[PDB]
Amino acid sequence: KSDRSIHLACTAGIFDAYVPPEGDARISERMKKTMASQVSIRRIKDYDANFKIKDFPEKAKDIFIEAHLCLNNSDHDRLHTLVTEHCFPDMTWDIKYKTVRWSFVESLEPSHVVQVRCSSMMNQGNVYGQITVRMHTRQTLAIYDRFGRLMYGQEDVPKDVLEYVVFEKQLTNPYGSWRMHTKIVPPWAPPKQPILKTVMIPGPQLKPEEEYEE
Amino acid sequence: IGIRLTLPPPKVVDRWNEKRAMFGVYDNIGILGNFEKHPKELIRGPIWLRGWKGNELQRCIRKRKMVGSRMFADDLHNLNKRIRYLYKHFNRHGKFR
Amino acid sequence: GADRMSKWTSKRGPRSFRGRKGRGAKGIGFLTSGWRFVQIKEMVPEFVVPDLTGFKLKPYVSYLAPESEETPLTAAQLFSEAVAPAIEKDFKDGTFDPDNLEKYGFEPTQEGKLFQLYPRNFLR
Amino acid sequence: KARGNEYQPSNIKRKNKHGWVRRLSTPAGVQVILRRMLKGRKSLSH
Amino acid sequence: GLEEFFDDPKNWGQEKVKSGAAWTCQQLRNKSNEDLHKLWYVLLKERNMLLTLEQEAKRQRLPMPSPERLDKVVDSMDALDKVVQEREDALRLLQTGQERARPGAWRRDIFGRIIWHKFKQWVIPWHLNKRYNRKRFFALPYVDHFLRLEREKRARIKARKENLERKKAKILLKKF
Amino acid sequence: VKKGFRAAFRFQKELERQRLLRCPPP
Amino acid sequence: LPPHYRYGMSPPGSVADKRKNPPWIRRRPVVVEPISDEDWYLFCGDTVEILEGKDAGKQGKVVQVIRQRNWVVVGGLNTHYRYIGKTMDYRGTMIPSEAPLLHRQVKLVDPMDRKPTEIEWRFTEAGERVRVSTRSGRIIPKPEFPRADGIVPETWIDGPKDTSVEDALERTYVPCLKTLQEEVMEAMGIKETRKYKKVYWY
Amino acid sequence: LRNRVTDRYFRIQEVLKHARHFRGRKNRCYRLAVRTVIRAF
Amino acid sequence: MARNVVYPLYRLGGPQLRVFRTNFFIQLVRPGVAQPEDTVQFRIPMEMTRVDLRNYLEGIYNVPVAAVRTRVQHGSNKRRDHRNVRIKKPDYKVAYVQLAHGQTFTFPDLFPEDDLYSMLEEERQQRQSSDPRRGGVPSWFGL
RNA sequence: GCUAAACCUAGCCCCAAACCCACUCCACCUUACUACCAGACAACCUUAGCCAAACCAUUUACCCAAAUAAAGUAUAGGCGAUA
RNA sequence: GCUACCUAAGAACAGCUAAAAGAGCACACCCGUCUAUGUAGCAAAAUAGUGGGAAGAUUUAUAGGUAGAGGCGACAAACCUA
RNA sequence: CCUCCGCAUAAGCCUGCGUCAGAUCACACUGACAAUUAACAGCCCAAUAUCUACAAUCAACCAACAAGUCAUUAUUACCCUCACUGUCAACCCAACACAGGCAUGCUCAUAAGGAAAGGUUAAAAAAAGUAAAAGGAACUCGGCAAAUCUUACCCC
Ligand SMILES: [Mg+2]
Ligand SMILES: [Mg+2]
Ligand SMILES: [Mg+2]
Ligand SMILES: [Mg+2]
Ligand SMILES: [Mg+2]
Ligand SMILES: [Mg+2]
Ligand SMILES: [Mg+2]
Ligand SMILES: [Mg+2]
Ligand SMILES: [Mg+2]
Ligand SMILES: [Mg+2]
Ligand SMILES: [Mg+2]
Ligand SMILES: [Mg+2]
Ligand SMILES: [Mg+2]
Ligand SMILES: [Mg+2]
Ligand SMILES: [Mg+2]
Ligand SMILES: [Mg+2]
Repeated sequence: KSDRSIHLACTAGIFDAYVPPEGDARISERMKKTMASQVSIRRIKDYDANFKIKDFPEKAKDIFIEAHLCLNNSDHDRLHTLVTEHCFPDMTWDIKYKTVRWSFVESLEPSHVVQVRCSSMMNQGNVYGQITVRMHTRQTLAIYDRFGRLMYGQEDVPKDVLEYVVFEKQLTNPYGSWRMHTKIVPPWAPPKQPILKTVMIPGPQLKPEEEYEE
Repeated sequence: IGIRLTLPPPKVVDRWNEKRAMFGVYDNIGILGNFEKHPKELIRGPIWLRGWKGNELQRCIRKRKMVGSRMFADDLHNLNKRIRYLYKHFNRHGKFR
Repeated sequence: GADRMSKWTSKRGPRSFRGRKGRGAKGIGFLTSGWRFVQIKEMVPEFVVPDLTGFKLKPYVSYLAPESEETPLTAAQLFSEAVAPAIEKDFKDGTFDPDNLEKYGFEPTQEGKLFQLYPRNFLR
Repeated sequence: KARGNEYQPSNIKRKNKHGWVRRLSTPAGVQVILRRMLKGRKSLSH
Repeated sequence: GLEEFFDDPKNWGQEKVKSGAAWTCQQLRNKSNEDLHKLWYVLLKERNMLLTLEQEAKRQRLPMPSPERLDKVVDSMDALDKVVQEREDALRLLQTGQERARPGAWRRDIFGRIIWHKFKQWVIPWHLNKRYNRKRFFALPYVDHFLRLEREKRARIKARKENLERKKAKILLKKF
Repeated sequence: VKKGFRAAFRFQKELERQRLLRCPPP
Repeated sequence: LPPHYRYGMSPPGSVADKRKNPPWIRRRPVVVEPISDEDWYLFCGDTVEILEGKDAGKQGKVVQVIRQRNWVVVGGLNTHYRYIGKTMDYRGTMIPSEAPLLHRQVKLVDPMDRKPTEIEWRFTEAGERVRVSTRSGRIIPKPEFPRADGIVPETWIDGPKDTSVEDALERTYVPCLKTLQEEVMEAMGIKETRKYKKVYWY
Repeated sequence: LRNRVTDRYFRIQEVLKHARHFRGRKNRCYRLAVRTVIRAF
Repeated sequence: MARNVVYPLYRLGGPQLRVFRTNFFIQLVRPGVAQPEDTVQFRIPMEMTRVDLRNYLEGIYNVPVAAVRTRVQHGSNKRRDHRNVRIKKPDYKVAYVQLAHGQTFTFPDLFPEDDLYSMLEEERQQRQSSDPRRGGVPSWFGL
């Protein structure tokens, strides 16, 4: 029953998710959606009155490029400054003993701030603000093995990408910053690039008394 | 294996302490002070070893005389046994008679 | 050898040893005739338990209570708050006899009393 | 015959032989208890 | 009855039973004797309930709901004992002038140590008492050497404690 | 722990020598 | 506690501390500066500035004081990263974790300049020890931390076993020259006519 | 224990380096190595 | 009756031994083995007599008591610490009190059936297991 | 590359200085750690021997009231060892 | 607390012969002749078989006594905690 | 299939195969939670004087010797109760889950209590038995051992 508690600098989820619209990639209620947004944007500017949502998208692109470049050199200290504690393990854990070679070629269309939502005050005295940003860029990726062999992707070839990246800043904290929290992958998303090796899915390992019932 | 695997902690010494810087001062107090004190009165130590050398048997005989009265029991006994052993060694054993 | 580090209880030793040692409960009578035990009521402790109907003191105190400075009661305080009014109110009236302090409370001897303070003859 | 079974325990004997009251009953036994308190033993007698 | 050994049935399994502050010694000094007697029995019944609950918590391998209740009831009755003992001590010191309730004497022993012999209660006098005259309140002359050796050991331990004190002080002044 | 510095220094130069003949430099 | 006990982040008696410091642990002692109670500037809830290491020149609120090692735990700062809930091959959730700082690594701040100051203790006209700055000269009060017991006075409603403040403070004691036994016997009306005879005390 | 030998390792290796091509425990155990190294010299 | 106090000697023809504030504290304990319906089990101090448990239960709790029996339960000295010194579990007195007037007692059931934890659970539920067809490829890069 | 190996700190030693230690409650000389009964008793005596005398038999230094010096002198002693 | 001897107050001894037994056969029980095994063993003196005794100067449980310049001994210079 | 065991008491020991949870010859270990309840046994008794020759052995007959284990009265004093303690176990003394030592009552003949073989093969040597033609002490220091069941005589 100590008076010290864990000082969490992020949350564990997404505040009122932007269900990605079907046709947003195929094609090259709005007042309420953009109403919830403006109400919240004003809350963020209550906590810091120098924010421009017209200024966020370029900052978000810079944070994206520099975070993913940390994944190339393994600069975990810069990563902890450009990405949240919720986003750190599911960006580093699967690359720990692998070599990731990522690059940013260009941006197909400019990035749009597409959703802004804010939490209530009763999160331990801390108030968070979460902004969704759509991105459509062109990136390269080549994930190598522990032994330097290719597993995924091609070295030079750029491929198109659509991601709905959700950034978060803890507004009550005096030195809070805008960092990458999660990203929404649409349920209608195109299937990803096939891997470079064959995979065997095992069937049911049956105990001797058991019988294979298909 | 009986050797350190790392370097020991560094041993920094102030050669200019007050104690080092003033070592030896007043050691000529008699010849430079009209012989009113002696450097043997400058020596600070046990009360049975101020201005006297002795060997071990002489040192043990001397301590039992000046302070054997005000002396703990086990340590007095041990002194008596030590004087007995050193008497036997110095008076009866050796190569030179 | 035997265990000389644990506590010597009445569970150890032969029959006579086990029956002659006890566990520290005080005696409530004596033994006579054919090892026959006579319990003496006055040697049995009587629990003087008061009536608790209409009592306003509960086991805990409310936290909204003012803090009070600790003051251990002294014999000086007991004299100043128990017999000093009588002595002052009898001196100002002028009837203090310096030989009869028995009326002010003084107990010359503690003998003949039921609850003697020295040597103490009463339980807690 | 076979040896080693020389301790035949008896509490009455162990308390009559090496107990506190016998120890205090002789002055030499008093010095046995004094010697053990000086050594700092946790079992001065039996 | 035994329902007073147990808690209120609505509190059973309530994972936390709130409480109140333990009785402060000054407040118990404000109350009178008879009320302190009655409060002693109220607190006694509460302590029996809390001890019953703690033993059953141990039996069922579950945490006791709030052990601070047991700690605070023990503090409350310690304060009540303190108040009543202070009142008796004040009256005894006033009336008899004796500062202890039980008689006793500073005496020597068979080992040469000076002890506070607390007196026992007897029906016959001491010269006729068998067991009392078997006990020796005097040290015969073979105890003085062990007394000197005991003093010397105490001196050897004190000198050690104080040299380490000074060694530790110099190590602190070496770091800072 | 033995007192001194010289044998420890010699042992460290011996350790540095073997590390070189183990992972030789380019 | 055993001698040369190593104080840490866990309270001395918790499960983590019982794992860290078993009954047989004998480690090298930590040398700690002897800072007295009459000269401990840091309290709990005070806003301090970290001066050393990452998070240098940064102001926060201290959430723990460990006097036995001259440690303050500033809320949210001097942070490292640790996982929690590592039960199965589940990674757990990465949380920020605060490492303690020394009293020469934190400095109190004056409530207007909001810059590191130096406080010297000085009694006031009411005798209240007060933290007086050295650059400037104002008074930094002891910050109000909730309570050690956990009882907040404003939301205190007395329960069925709590005595009312009124009854608790009702003075019933008339100071007399009789004993509780004598008074309780008179009050309850027990009658005793048999006299306690003299017992030989030795 | 004032004045202990701190370089005995280097003394043992000064003897032992001349035994590393011997066969058996005499190539590594000093008490047997010395006897065989004096003989080799 | 009381603990750790000198008792005033009684000489025949003397006053009743009265205690006013007793420091005897007992625990009602669930019986380990099956007992009759009139039996209530207590853990009492070593210096408490069955005559005094009867008087205690009939004076402070107003429980009519028909019989009291006591035994001394030994605590184990077998357990040893890290110094090979034996740790003593204590000794206590058990008492079996048989109630009066046909009364009956059964031991009741006193135990009938976090933002950090919700954060942990939400992250655990959001983290899906790795797909077998993904081969071991990191699953974050949208590429 | 296993077993291992390394480690500075607990503390300690010699001095100086300075006169050291005993009533929470309760229990404790009986079979100590035992609430509670007709007794009684009571302390004081030269150490010796190993060893040295190349055996051993008289003999063979053991703090006794601050240093030093007189002085290993006078003396003692199988006039030997030694003191 | 073993053992030697003693004190106090105890206990055990089937069946058969003859009826008188420090009598014979013979259990339990006490001892330990001879052989084999064992020899860092199950055992710092045991096991299996074979034996001596088994109403007697017997065997044995409990408490006590005598202590080292000694004790105690149906003298083996035995035994007095391997 | 064995039972030369067993079940109690005494002495000794002091939680030492009860329940739950947990590890790493084969699965009585660690921590926790429980339990042995008095009627059996222990723990006894006011004084002073005084009394107490006649065994036991089925106690009869009978014979003893070594000559034995059980008893009061008078006169004062005397109101009260069922306290306290032991009670478990696969257990003690032998450094050990030791083929040893260990009092008494019952069963001694079982209603109690237990298992000689981890699996195979079926060499030597060795251990423990069983059978053996003809002979029958020729063996050996000696009929030791074994088998029979057996005469007479020296010395001490
Ligand atoms: Mg000689
Ligand atoms: Mg010689
Ligand atoms: Mg016969
Ligand atoms: Mg016969
Ligand atoms: Mg004999
Ligand atoms: Mg002869
Ligand atoms: Mg002979
Ligand atoms: Mg009975
Ligand atoms: Mg039983
Ligand atoms: Mg069966
Ligand atoms: Mg078998
Ligand atoms: Mg086999
Ligand atoms: Mg044949
Ligand atoms: Mg023939
Ligand atoms: Mg022949
Ligand atoms: Mg034969």
